Amino acid sequence: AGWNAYIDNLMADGTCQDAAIVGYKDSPSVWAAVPGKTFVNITPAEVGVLVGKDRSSFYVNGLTLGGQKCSVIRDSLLQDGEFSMDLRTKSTGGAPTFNVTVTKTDKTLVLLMGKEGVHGGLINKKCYEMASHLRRSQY
Repeated sequence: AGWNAYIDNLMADGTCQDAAIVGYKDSPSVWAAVPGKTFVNITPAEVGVLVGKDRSSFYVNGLTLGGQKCSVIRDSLLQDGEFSMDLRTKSTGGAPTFNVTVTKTDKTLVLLMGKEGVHGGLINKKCYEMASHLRRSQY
Protein backbone atom coordinates (compact mmCIF):
# COMPACT_ATOMS: atom_id res chain seq x y z
CA ALA A 1 0.00 0.00 0.00
CA GLY A 2 1.05 3.72 0.13
CA TRP A 3 2.17 3.80 -3.54
CA ASN A 4 -1.48 3.01 -4.58
CA ALA A 5 -2.48 6.19 -2.64
CA TYR A 6 -0.24 8.27 -4.96
CA ILE A 7 -2.17 6.39 -7.69
CA ASP A 8 -5.36 7.41 -5.73
CA ASN A 9 -4.14 10.93 -6.70
CA LEU A 10 -4.97 10.57 -10.44
CA MET A 11 -8.22 9.20 -9.43
CA ALA A 12 -8.98 11.82 -6.62
CA ASP A 13 -7.25 14.67 -8.67
CA GLY A 14 -10.05 15.94 -11.02
CA THR A 15 -7.08 16.92 -13.36
CA CYS A 16 -4.75 13.91 -13.69
CA GLN A 17 -5.59 10.86 -15.77
CA ASP A 18 -2.50 8.58 -15.62
CA ALA A 19 0.41 8.35 -13.16
CA ALA A 20 3.68 6.43 -12.99
CA ILE A 21 5.92 5.97 -10.02
CA VAL A 22 8.79 4.06 -11.67
CA GLY A 23 11.87 2.42 -10.02
CA TYR A 24 14.17 3.78 -12.81
CA LYS A 25 17.31 2.12 -11.25
CA ASP A 26 19.62 -0.05 -13.51
CA SER A 27 16.55 -2.04 -14.54
CA PRO A 28 13.41 0.15 -14.67
CA SER A 29 10.16 -0.92 -13.07
CA VAL A 30 6.71 0.42 -12.46
CA TRP A 31 6.53 0.96 -8.67
CA ALA A 32 2.90 2.16 -9.16
CA ALA A 33 1.53 3.34 -12.52
CA VAL A 34 -2.23 3.30 -13.34
CA PRO A 35 -2.24 0.19 -15.69
CA GLY A 36 -4.25 0.03 -18.96
CA LYS A 37 -3.19 3.59 -20.06
CA THR A 38 0.52 3.75 -21.26
CA PHE A 39 2.95 4.98 -18.49
CA VAL A 40 3.05 1.59 -16.68
CA ASN A 41 4.60 0.23 -19.91
CA ILE A 42 7.72 2.34 -19.06
CA THR A 43 10.91 0.44 -20.07
CA PRO A 44 14.60 1.75 -19.94
CA ALA A 45 13.92 3.28 -23.39
CA GLU A 46 11.21 5.79 -22.42
CA VAL A 47 13.06 6.05 -19.08
CA GLY A 48 16.40 6.37 -20.94
CA VAL A 49 15.13 9.83 -22.03
CA LEU A 50 13.05 10.65 -18.90
CA VAL A 51 16.26 10.11 -16.85
CA GLY A 52 19.10 9.82 -19.49
CA LYS A 53 22.21 11.73 -18.50
CA ASP A 54 21.80 13.67 -21.83
CA ARG A 55 22.04 17.38 -21.12
CA SER A 56 20.25 18.98 -24.19
CA SER A 57 18.54 16.59 -26.62
CA PHE A 58 14.95 15.64 -25.37
CA TYR A 59 14.49 19.15 -23.75
CA VAL A 60 13.30 20.27 -27.21
CA ASN A 61 11.87 17.15 -28.91
CA GLY A 62 10.12 15.63 -25.88
CA LEU A 63 10.53 12.68 -23.42
CA THR A 64 8.74 9.36 -23.80
CA LEU A 65 6.71 7.44 -21.30
CA GLY A 66 5.32 4.10 -22.46
CA GLY A 67 5.97 5.11 -26.09
CA GLN A 68 4.08 8.45 -25.50
CA LYS A 69 6.26 11.38 -26.58
CA CYS A 70 5.58 14.27 -24.12
CA SER A 71 7.54 17.57 -24.05
CA VAL A 72 9.61 18.95 -21.19
CA ILE A 73 8.50 22.42 -20.42
CA ARG A 74 10.80 23.35 -17.45
CA ASP A 75 13.29 20.47 -17.02
CA SER A 76 14.01 20.49 -13.31
CA LEU A 77 13.74 16.68 -12.59
CA LEU A 78 17.16 16.77 -11.01
CA GLN A 79 17.08 18.15 -7.44
CA ASP A 80 18.39 21.59 -8.02
CA GLY A 81 15.63 22.59 -5.48
CA GLU A 82 12.83 21.27 -7.82
CA PHE A 83 12.94 17.66 -9.32
CA SER A 84 9.76 18.74 -11.34
CA MET A 85 9.54 18.72 -15.12
CA ASP A 86 6.49 19.93 -17.16
CA LEU A 87 6.55 17.42 -20.04
CA ARG A 88 3.27 17.77 -21.94
CA THR A 89 1.80 15.81 -24.84
CA LYS A 90 2.15 18.36 -27.59
CA SER A 91 -0.16 18.11 -30.64
CA THR A 92 0.68 18.15 -34.39
CA GLY A 93 -1.86 18.87 -37.22
CA GLY A 94 -4.76 20.51 -35.26
CA ALA A 95 -4.52 17.79 -32.53
CA PRO A 96 -5.37 18.21 -28.84
CA THR A 97 -2.55 18.64 -26.26
CA PHE A 98 -2.33 17.35 -22.71
CA ASN A 99 0.21 17.69 -19.91
CA VAL A 100 2.23 15.59 -17.46
CA THR A 101 4.38 16.67 -14.50
CA VAL A 102 7.23 14.37 -13.78
CA THR A 103 9.07 14.50 -10.48
CA LYS A 104 12.17 12.49 -9.45
CA THR A 105 13.68 11.51 -6.09
CA ASP A 106 17.11 9.81 -5.43
CA LYS A 107 15.90 6.25 -6.38
CA THR A 108 12.51 6.73 -8.09
CA LEU A 109 11.04 8.41 -11.17
CA VAL A 110 7.55 9.75 -10.36
CA LEU A 111 5.35 10.86 -13.22
CA LEU A 112 1.95 12.50 -13.12
CA MET A 113 -0.12 12.23 -16.24
CA GLY A 114 -3.22 14.28 -16.55
CA LYS A 115 -5.69 15.53 -19.03
CA GLU A 116 -9.00 17.44 -19.35
CA GLY A 117 -7.77 20.12 -21.97
CA VAL A 118 -5.20 20.28 -18.80
CA HIS A 119 -3.39 23.54 -18.09
CA GLY A 120 -0.27 21.86 -16.56
CA GLY A 121 -0.16 23.71 -13.15
CA LEU A 122 -2.51 21.57 -10.96
CA ILE A 123 -0.70 18.45 -12.24
CA ASN A 124 2.59 20.19 -11.40
CA LYS A 125 1.05 20.60 -7.89
CA LYS A 126 -0.13 16.92 -7.73
CA CYS A 127 3.33 15.62 -8.85
CA TYR A 128 5.06 17.79 -6.24
CA GLU A 129 2.81 15.99 -3.65
CA MET A 130 3.14 12.50 -5.31
CA ALA A 131 6.95 12.96 -4.88
CA SER A 132 6.35 14.70 -1.49
CA HIS A 133 5.72 11.14 -0.22
CA LEU A 134 8.69 9.72 -2.19
CA ARG A 135 10.74 12.46 -0.49
CA ARG A 136 9.31 11.42 2.90
CA SER A 137 9.98 7.82 1.66
CA GLN A 138 13.81 8.39 2.00
CA TYR A 139 14.21 6.65 -1.42
